[PDB]
Amino acid sequence: VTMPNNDKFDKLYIWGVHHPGTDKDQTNLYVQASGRVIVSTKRSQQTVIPNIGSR
Amino acid sequence: VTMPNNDKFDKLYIWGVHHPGTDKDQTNLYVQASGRVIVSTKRSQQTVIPNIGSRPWVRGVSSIISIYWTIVKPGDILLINSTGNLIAPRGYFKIQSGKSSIMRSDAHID
Amino acid sequence: DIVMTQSPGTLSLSPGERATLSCRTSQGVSSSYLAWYQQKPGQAPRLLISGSSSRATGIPDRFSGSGSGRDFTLTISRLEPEDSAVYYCQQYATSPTFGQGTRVEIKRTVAAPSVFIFPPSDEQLKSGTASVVCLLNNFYPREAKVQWKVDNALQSGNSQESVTEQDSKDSTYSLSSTLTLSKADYEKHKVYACEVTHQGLSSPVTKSFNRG
Amino acid sequence: HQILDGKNCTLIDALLGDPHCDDFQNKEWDLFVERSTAYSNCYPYYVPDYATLRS
Ligand SMILES: *[C@@H]1O[C@H](CO)[C@@H](O[C@@H]2O[C@H](CO)[C@@H](O[C@H]3O[C@H](CO[C@H]4O[C@H](CO)[C@@H](O)[C@H](O)[C@@H]4O)[C@@H](O)[C@H](O[C@H]4O[C@H](CO)[C@@H](O)[C@H](O)[C@@H]4O[C@H]4O[C@H](CO)[C@@H](O)[C@H](O)[C@@H]4O)[C@@H]3O)[C@H](O)[C@H]2NC(C)=O)[C@H](O)[C@H]1NC(C)=O
Ligand SMILES: *[C@@H]1O[C@H](CO)[C@@H](O[C@@H]2O[C@H](CO)[C@@H](O[C@@H]3O[C@H](CO[C@H]4O[C@H](CO)[C@@H](O)[C@H](O)[C@@H]4O)[C@@H](O)[C@H](O[C@H]4O[C@H](CO)[C@@H](O)[C@H](O)[C@@H]4O)[C@@H]3O)[C@H](O)[C@H]2NC(C)=O)[C@H](O)[C@H]1NC(C)=O
Ligand SMILES: *[C@@H]1O[C@H](CO)[C@@H](O[C@@H]2O[C@H](CO)[C@@H](O[C@@H]3O[C@H](CO)[C@@H](O)[C@H](O[C@H]4O[C@H](CO)[C@@H](O)[C@H](O)[C@@H]4O)[C@@H]3O)[C@H](O)[C@H]2NC(C)=O)[C@H](O)[C@H]1NC(C)=O
Repeated sequence: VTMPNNDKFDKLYIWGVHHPGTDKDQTNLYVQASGRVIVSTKRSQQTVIPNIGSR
Repeated sequence: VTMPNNDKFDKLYIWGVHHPGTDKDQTNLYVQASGRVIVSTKRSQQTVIPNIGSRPWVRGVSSIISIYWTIVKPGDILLINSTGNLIAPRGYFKIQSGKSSIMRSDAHID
Repeated sequence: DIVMTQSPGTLSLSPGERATLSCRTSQGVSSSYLAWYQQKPGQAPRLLISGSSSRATGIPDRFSGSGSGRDFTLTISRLEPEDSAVYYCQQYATSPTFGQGTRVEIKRTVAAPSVFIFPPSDEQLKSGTASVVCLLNNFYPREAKVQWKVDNALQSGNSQESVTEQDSKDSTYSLSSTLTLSKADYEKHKVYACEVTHQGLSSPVTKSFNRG
Repeated sequence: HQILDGKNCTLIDALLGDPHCDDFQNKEWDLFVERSTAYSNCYPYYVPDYATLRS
């Protein structure tokens, strides 16, 4: 998904990544196994790998 | 494993993660293939993925250990989930702050 | 703070015509967070449109919503005399803000005022006040001139008035003019007249009463 | 100067949208005041670069 900034000001996007306690929790909420989150702009780059484990 | 801080002071846990030179080295020491180390508290979060590959030769070894530290507050709990490659802590350093420092010098102490 | 600017301020169209209303926003607003309202004089706002083009329950299909970013539109395909109201846009992407409003007038075949005049009651006169009333009834357009004459002498600075809003069924207006004199001043004179000038009048109309 | 009493919310809880901080949605301040009494009451989270974000 993209979200273009066509306003006269800077936008601040707050987001996150969920890390499950177990592997069962992973697949129940997100069928697919631990995968990646990539949030990119023309200045930045933010890759996050989810790490499953008991917290 | 957890280790709860029920003392009146902060605990300093020094630990690390071992990164093998080869994949054979990985499975010999830790059956399982490269997996994760997760060291968590109620304030912090520390995930480490082991990365296997040939390192600089140091005294017989072409591998390396990454060193990490954690502070556990009173009422907080050290919690370690590890699937392998963990260089575990044996306990904690009592950590404080004060008229204490460090200096680099070759001056003779007299 | 998202500012909503509506265009035009006032819109006047006859029945059967299409009305187009515009809304300009200070920030880009997602089209899924914008609404349109109708407010008929004295009523609460009626939700017409939500989600920019989604029609609310109980709204006629002649009401159409459009737009994106900062440019939004309300279209009324087939005007009725019932559509005489103020229209508002609202954004709800942040804490709700609304426009200044667009006043829509429905046009009507020029109608002359049915003119009436009323003297002060004896009951009122007993208080020391003598208010005199003139009614211009069911006319179009709203523009109308009312002149008060006391013994054929134009008064001024004593005559207050108000006008009802356009009727939602027959699109006409009505006007109440009140000449307020004192009892004592009322009793110095005997002829009281109300002169009305209007578009539906080929010449001015005068109503009056005598005494005293 | 316009004071905003953070009360039982931290600036980051107010940001993220912790349920007991709904009163802070879309608010402004010349000075935001954090109280020691403040707490969190939502999903467990970690803000790497917390201090930077708060600032
Ligand atoms: C990825 O890429 C790098 C670079 O190409 C490569 O790194 C190389 O790794 C190998 C093995 O891991 C290592 O091999 C020798 O390491 C010792 C150092 O050799 C150096 O010696 C000098 C320092 O003293 C130095 O100036 C030189 O320039 C030279 O580099 C060397 O002593 C070793 O030899 C002993 O060990 C082997 C077994 O491993 C025996 O077969 C030898 O006979 C010898 O053992 C003898 O001596 C010991 C005591 O020293 C004794 O206990 C024993 O019983 C016997 O008597 C190694 O031959 C290279 O040095 C290293 N190169 C660099 C530049 O770092 C990686 O291996 C690559 N990865 C893969 C998978 O290929
Ligand atoms: C910010 O956070 C603080 C701390 O969490 C809140 O302070 C507490 O708020 C709760 C909810 O309003 C209060 O609960 C009320 O407690 C009264 C006393 O009961 C206990 O109170 C304290 C706290 O548990 C104990 O230490 C004490 O020993 C008592 O056992 C009750 O009388 C209240 O009962 C009724 O209150 C109203 C009706 O009046 C309704 O909510 C209910 O009908 C309820 O039955 C209630 O249980 C609590 O007392 C507060 N703490 C203290 C120390 O007073 C703040 O409210 C919160 N928000 C701010 C500050 O804006
Ligand atoms: C974090 O800590 C928890 C503490 O319990 C730890 O949970 C353990 O996870 C392992 C890994 O999933 C569980 O072991 C599994 O149990 C059964 C039989 O042992 C099987 O489902 C698994 O075997 C797989 O192995 C095959 C070889 O590849 C696979 O191909 C196949 O899919 C099999 O399913 C596996 O052995 C273990 O049961 C739990 N422990 C408890 C008490 O439930 C968790 O692993 C830790 N996180 C880490 C290490 O990253």
